[PDB]
Amino acid sequence: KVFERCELARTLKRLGMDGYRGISLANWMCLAKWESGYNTRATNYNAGDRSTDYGIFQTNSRYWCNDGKTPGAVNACHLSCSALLQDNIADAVACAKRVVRDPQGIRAWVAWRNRCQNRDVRQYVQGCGV
Repeated sequence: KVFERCELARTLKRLGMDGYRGISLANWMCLAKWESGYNTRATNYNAGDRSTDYGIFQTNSRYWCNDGKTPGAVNACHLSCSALLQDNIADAVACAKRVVRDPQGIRAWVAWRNRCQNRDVRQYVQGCGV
């Protein structure tokens, strides 16, 4: 499913992402935008290390979910990577909460540093009523 900006904003707020571990809703919106373009079925194979990024937040199979073919991988979210490809983002959200519970927080995603950090991210939630 490809979410529309404000639709996603409201959904994430209902799932309790606003301010989760110090992370504002607009930061989560900026992250989803740059990681998948708000697309829940987005996948990206990393030939360099044999891992794959799954879903709206492009969560990696080496550390977060299990896909069976990633070498030396753990499954910290205790989920099959298939779960991060559903139109219902409840599981992808639960797993992203798990990711930021680690010391790096939101910084775990390099795309956040490149496109969101220190920027005016207000535009991602403007006019959405959240």
